[PDB]
Amino acid sequence: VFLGFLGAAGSTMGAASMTLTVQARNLLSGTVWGIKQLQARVLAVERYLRDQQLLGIWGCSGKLICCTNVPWNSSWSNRNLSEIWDNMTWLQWDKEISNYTQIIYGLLEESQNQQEKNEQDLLALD
Amino acid sequence: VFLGFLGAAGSTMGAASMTLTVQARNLLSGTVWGIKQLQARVLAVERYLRDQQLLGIWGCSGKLICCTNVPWNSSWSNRNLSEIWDNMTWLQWDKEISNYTQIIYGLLEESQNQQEKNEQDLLALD
Amino acid sequence: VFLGFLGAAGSTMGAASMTLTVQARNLLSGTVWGIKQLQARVLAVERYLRDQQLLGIWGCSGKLICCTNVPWNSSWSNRNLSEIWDNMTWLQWDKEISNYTQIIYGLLEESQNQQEKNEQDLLALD
Amino acid sequence: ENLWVTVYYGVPVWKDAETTLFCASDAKAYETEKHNVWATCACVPTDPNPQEIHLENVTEEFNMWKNNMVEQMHTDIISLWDQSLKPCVKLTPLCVTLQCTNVTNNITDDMRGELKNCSFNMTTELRDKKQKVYSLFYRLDVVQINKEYRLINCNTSAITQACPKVSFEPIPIHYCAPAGFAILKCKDKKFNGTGPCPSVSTVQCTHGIKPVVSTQLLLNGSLAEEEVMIRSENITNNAKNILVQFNTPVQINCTRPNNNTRKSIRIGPGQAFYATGDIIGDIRQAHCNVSKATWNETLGKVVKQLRKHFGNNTIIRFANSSGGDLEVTTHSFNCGGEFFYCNTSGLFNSTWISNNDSITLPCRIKQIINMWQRIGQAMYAPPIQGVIRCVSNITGLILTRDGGANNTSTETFRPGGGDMRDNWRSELYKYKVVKIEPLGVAPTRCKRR
Ligand SMILES: *[C@@H]1O[C@H](CO)[C@@H](O[C@@H]2O[C@H](CO)[C@@H](O[C@@H]3O[C@H](CO[C@H]4O[C@H](CO)[C@@H](O)[C@H](O)[C@@H]4O)[C@@H](O)[C@H](O[C@H]4O[C@H](CO)[C@@H](O)[C@H](O)[C@@H]4O[C@H]4O[C@H](CO)[C@@H](O)[C@H](O)[C@@H]4O)[C@@H]3O)[C@H](O)[C@H]2NC(C)=O)[C@H](O)[C@H]1NC(C)=O
Ligand SMILES: *[C@@H]1O[C@H](CO)[C@@H](O[C@@H]2O[C@H](CO)[C@@H](O[C@@H]3O[C@H](CO[C@H]4O[C@H](CO)[C@@H](O)[C@H](O)[C@@H]4O)[C@@H](O)[C@H](O[C@H]4O[C@H](CO)[C@@H](O)[C@H](O)[C@@H]4O)[C@@H]3O)[C@H](O)[C@H]2NC(C)=O)[C@H](O)[C@H]1NC(C)=O
Ligand SMILES: *[C@@H]1O[C@H](CO)[C@@H](O[C@@H]2O[C@H](CO)[C@@H](O[C@@H]3O[C@H](CO[C@H]4O[C@H](CO)[C@@H](O)[C@H](O)[C@@H]4O)[C@@H](O)[C@H](O[C@H]4O[C@H](CO)[C@@H](O)[C@H](O)[C@@H]4O)[C@@H]3O)[C@H](O)[C@H]2NC(C)=O)[C@H](O)[C@H]1NC(C)=O
Ligand SMILES: *[C@@H]1O[C@H](CO)[C@@H](O[C@@H]2O[C@H](CO)[C@@H](O)[C@H](O)[C@H]2NC(C)=O)[C@H](O)[C@H]1NC(C)=O
Ligand SMILES: *[C@@H]1O[C@H](CO)[C@@H](O)[C@H](O)[C@H]1NC(C)=O
Ligand SMILES: *[C@@H]1O[C@H](CO)[C@@H](O)[C@H](O)[C@H]1NC(C)=O
Ligand SMILES: *[C@@H]1O[C@H](CO)[C@@H](O)[C@H](O)[C@H]1NC(C)=O
Ligand SMILES: *[C@@H]1O[C@H](CO)[C@@H](O)[C@H](O)[C@H]1NC(C)=O
Ligand SMILES: *[C@@H]1O[C@H](CO)[C@@H](O)[C@H](O)[C@H]1NC(C)=O
Ligand SMILES: *[C@@H]1O[C@H](CO)[C@@H](O)[C@H](O)[C@H]1NC(C)=O
Ligand SMILES: *[C@@H]1O[C@H](CO)[C@@H](O)[C@H](O)[C@H]1NC(C)=O
Ligand SMILES: *[C@@H]1O[C@H](CO)[C@@H](O)[C@H](O)[C@H]1NC(C)=O
Ligand SMILES: *[C@@H]1O[C@H](CO)[C@@H](O)[C@H](O)[C@H]1NC(C)=O
Ligand SMILES: *[C@@H]1O[C@H](CO)[C@@H](O)[C@H](O)[C@H]1NC(C)=O
Ligand SMILES: *[C@@H]1O[C@H](CO)[C@@H](O)[C@H](O)[C@H]1NC(C)=O
Ligand SMILES: *[C@@H]1O[C@H](CO)[C@@H](O)[C@H](O)[C@H]1NC(C)=O
Ligand SMILES: *[C@@H]1O[C@H](CO)[C@@H](O)[C@H](O)[C@H]1NC(C)=O
Ligand SMILES: *[C@@H]1O[C@H](CO)[C@@H](O)[C@H](O)[C@H]1NC(C)=O
Ligand SMILES: *[C@@H]1O[C@H](CO)[C@@H](O)[C@H](O)[C@H]1NC(C)=O
Ligand SMILES: *[C@@H]1O[C@H](CO)[C@@H](O)[C@H](O)[C@H]1NC(C)=O
Repeated sequence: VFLGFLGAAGSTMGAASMTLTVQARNLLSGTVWGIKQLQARVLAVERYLRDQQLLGIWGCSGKLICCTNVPWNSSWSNRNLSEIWDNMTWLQWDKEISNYTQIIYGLLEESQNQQEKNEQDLLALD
Repeated sequence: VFLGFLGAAGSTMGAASMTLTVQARNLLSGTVWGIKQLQARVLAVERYLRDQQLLGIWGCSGKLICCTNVPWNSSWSNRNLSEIWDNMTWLQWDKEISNYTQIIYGLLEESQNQQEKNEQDLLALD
Repeated sequence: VFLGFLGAAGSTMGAASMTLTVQARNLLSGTVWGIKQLQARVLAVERYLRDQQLLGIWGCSGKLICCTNVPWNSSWSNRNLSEIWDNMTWLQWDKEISNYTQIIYGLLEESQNQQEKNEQDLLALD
Repeated sequence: ENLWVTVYYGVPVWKDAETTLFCASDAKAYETEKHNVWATCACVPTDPNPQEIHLENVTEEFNMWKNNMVEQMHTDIISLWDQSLKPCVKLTPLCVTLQCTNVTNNITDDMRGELKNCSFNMTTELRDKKQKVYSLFYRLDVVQINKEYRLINCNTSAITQACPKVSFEPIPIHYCAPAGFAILKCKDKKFNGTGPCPSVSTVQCTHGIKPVVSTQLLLNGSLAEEEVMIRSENITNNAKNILVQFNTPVQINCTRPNNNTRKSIRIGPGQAFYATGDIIGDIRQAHCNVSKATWNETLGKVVKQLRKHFGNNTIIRFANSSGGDLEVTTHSFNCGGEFFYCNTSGLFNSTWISNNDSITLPCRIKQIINMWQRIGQAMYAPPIQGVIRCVSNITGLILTRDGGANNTSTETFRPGGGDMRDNWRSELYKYKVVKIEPLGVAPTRCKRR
């Protein structure tokens, strides 16, 4: 089944995790009044490289999905495994986690690939 | 400790190697007089993709740090391991190596991933 | 030997495969009449990200060279291994394959990394 | 044994295309300043050490007659002329009745005046009292009306005076291609400019091409190699111009023996018109010298190349223009700011069968011009003080052949021009724009598990 772009918006997060390769595909898409689209598609590629930079400096690089060594803080809406992927949409989840997105981002770019890669540099010399 | 953007500029290279994820984060940052900033953030993203292209064609791709199979030529300011990371700043080091940066770049983009990946092409078929 | 940008244009594909890191380097390069170059370097970076997007959605990502799991259809100019890399230039080859480039592209973006990565998602959960 | 596709990034693969070219004009030309002469204002400085990579084994087909760089350069120079004339003083209140008379001289009746001493009204700085001032205009600039005259461009378009700060001096301009494109250059000594080229090289920026706007005689151009070159899109077609390129330059000297004065009459507030005052010295006409010996050897070397295409044993006769506008029947060019129109009847008056001084040519001077066949913008060239002397190189011709021959073995050639694109085709014949497609797939015995 292929619901299309933004297809599984009202479905659970577990169900919407199957449509990751659909919203990612149509995210980049390949005299005045003609500069209207130029400045827009320039901000479009700046927004794309912005997200790609965040996805790269973290422990992912490989897009779509990646795991991390970060303990899930109970204060970030303490929910259960079966209460998130089978009872909540991505919009409803982002509405709750909007307070802690920047904190987690800081715990992802700094605490991980800056201490993990240096650890590998210490593990790869021997 | 987080000295901030350009924090460890006067610190040793070994100490400044801990602040790699700080200068990399703030490197991209997300009628006339309005095109003044447009042409600037366009050169900003061209400078970013330029460095990312050099970082990609080499044996790195994964940013921050990466190792290479290139012997350190003594003519490139023959210093010791403890005389570089514990007695020299990055500005002072780049001032000396400015003559050989382009040579090393040539020995990194050509000699490595062009002969190494083809070697893997011969090693991955069996 | 370094023939330079577009150096091995008249050489065989096997010989021209050694100069991949040269044409890739000079591909990005870092009031009216000043917007003349602006709109051009914007189309330049759009052409670059277009090729990088095609190179990413396929089974490559790592630039220069990458292998794929696609059987070569004999109808696509049935030539031999030694008759391509040691008897044909890249311009002469692209002149013949121009009909089937879009077909192969379709067999590369859809049939591979859409079925291969989902297979890995099934292989990585156990 | 079964092959597998492999993506290669960075392959020497290009295809013919058209893109947006930018400029380049050294670093010493920017030191010429003088309030931005011609174009060089925000132009990128030319690379001190240009690189030209000779593509060995490469044979590429060029086409000077289907080349887009010519059209781009033409539109670029046109837009340049407009941007150079937008902030200049507009001579809107200059179409007043001109009470003209003969210049102060002493006969004969065959001198036909040429110079007219016009008296007229003018608006001063204030919007009340007028101004009874006089100037000196050429006959090609005025026209009587029923002695009272008027400017020849009244019931055509507007007129703007060229600012005295800028100059019309052709400076070398290197055309360069952005990233992803390249310019191919033919480096063979006998490239008659169409078809496959044996020795092809790649460049980022072309050599210094001076935009010399001229007709009939190609001035300040690139010399040909070995034998003089003859280029035509269709030799059997007598409607297509024949661009001739010389090997040895023909020394030409043009002078203006009328060292003039600039009257700065004030059409305030702010604006100021530069009229022509009295002439200091003798009333002489502008003229151009061509060395008789050089012209003989050049013509005798060209006719020997002309016999290679119209039969070995034929008669080649030279005649001047058939008629039309002044820009086509005369050698139109710019020198020192003035616009000369020289009589080329002493150069194309010959008859060549199968087997010590200077030739002076009468040159007229026009100040109100409408080059590139443009209607809407008439430019008034301000007078230039001092005797103007200029030495140039005749490096090529633009010839046309007469039609409906059938009978007879002789061929007659006359000077032509009009289309200024031909002036650019004489330098862009050895260059062409290509786009790089570095993505190339190819089979080999490689896969993963
Ligand atoms: C093909 O290419 C050739 C080669 O360049 C070119 O010949 C050039 O011809 C032009 C005339 O059209 C020349 O440019 C002028 O030259 C005169 C005379 O030069 C003397 O002065 C210098 C001073 O050091 C001497 O070194 C030199 O040897 C000569 O003795 C200059 O007087 C001109 O200067 C004025 O005119 C310029 C344009 O109008 C101004 O931009 C410049 O600032 C000067 O203006 C000021 O001085 C004026 C002097 O009276 C004054 O009245 C003005 O109001 C203003 O204040 C000018 O430079 C040039 O010399 C020739 N080239 C060479 C190598 O000699 C052809 O023209 C070209 N063909 C075509 C069709 O373009
Ligand atoms: C273009 O045409 C215009 C006219 O439209 C010309 O400009 C005029 O030129 C004439 C010259 O032919 C000028 O006439 C001269 O005026 C001088 C001004 O003197 C003033 O002051 C004296 C007192 O000192 C008064 O007596 C006099 O009336 C003036 O008010 C006179 O001094 C000149 O006289 C001298 O020359 C004549 C020549 O025959 C002698 O007979 C005299 O004895 C004396 O030596 C002379 O009369 C006129 O003033 C100009 N007008 C303007 C508005 O500038 C150009 O000359 C003409 N150019 C060309 C190339 O044809
Ligand atoms: C082309 O036509 C122009 C028309 O403008 C002529 O230019 C004039 O030429 C004359 C003659 O050379 C110049 O007159 C000269 O004036 C000098 C003094 O000028 C300065 O001082 C006065 C005040 O006294 C100021 O107003 C002025 O602005 C200057 O600051 C004299 O010293 C000259 O005499 C010396 O030179 C001559 C040769 O030129 C010698 O015979 C003398 O014995 C003496 O040594 C002279 O009288 C006049 O200044 C010029 N005007 C302008 C605007 O440039 C050109 O001469 C003419 N050229 C040709 C080839 O025909
Ligand atoms: C253009 O003018 C130059 C300069 O006067 C002429 O060159 C001179 O030629 C004579 C005769 O050969 C020599 O004696 C001089 O030494 C030359 N002078 C210079 C500065 O070169 C040239 O012949 C003229 N050409 C034409 C066609 O009139
Ligand atoms: C977890 O949340 C609590 C309370 O909101 C906070 O004290 C703690 O700092 C959080 N953990 C991290 C790693 O930020
Ligand atoms: C389930 O939710 C409760 C209540 O917030 C919490 O105590 C518990 O830690 C959660 N368990 C899991 C597995 O998320
Ligand atoms: C967001 O943070 C604010 C400030 O502490 C708080 O009032 C609000 O309840 C928080 N919302 C969520 C969904 O955590
Ligand atoms: C190292 O530098 C020395 C001296 O400059 C030179 O002899 C040698 O060829 C260089 N080797 C490399 C690999 O750069
Ligand atoms: C120090 O540098 C010298 C000279 O190149 C060399 O002989 C020595 O091995 C180096 N020692 C260390 C510890 O790097
Ligand atoms: C840079 O190279 C130049 C030229 O050989 C030389 O004079 C200078 O000493 C070099 N500087 C360094 C820091 O190597
Ligand atoms: C291979 O090419 C042949 C002939 O054009 C065609 O019949 C067949 O469908 C093609 N197969 C594939 C997989 O492209
Ligand atoms: C060589 O070409 C023949 C004839 O088309 C074909 O049978 C064979 O598979 C080809 N072999 C290779 C290695 O390409
Ligand atoms: C391209 O396809 C067309 C139409 O099928 C055909 O006429 C032509 O021969 C083909 N050329 C190549 C090089 O495959
Ligand atoms: C000059 O004067 C003569 C004599 O009156 C006259 O015939 C002629 O029209 C005037 N103008 C010219 C340009 O000769
Ligand atoms: C303008 O021309 C008229 C012609 O009718 C004349 O009477 C007058 O003197 C001229 N000049 C001035 C300043 O009015
Ligand atoms: C022109 O040169 C040709 C060829 O050498 C010749 O026959 C002729 O007499 C020359 N003309 C003059 C006027 O010298
Ligand atoms: C050509 O020269 C003749 C002299 O015989 C002259 O009468 C005629 O006007 C000239 N034609 C052109 C177009 O120059
Ligand atoms: C050009 O010169 C010839 C010969 O003197 C002459 O017959 C002709 O009328 C002139 N052309 C013009 C337009 O003056
Ligand atoms: C052309 O040359 C011939 C031969 O010298 C001469 O008789 C004729 O008058 C010339 N034509 C012109 C317009 O000078
Ligand atoms: C023009 O020709 C003369 C005469 O040989 C030469 O000195 C000069 O350099 C030439 N100008 C060029 C080629 O731009």
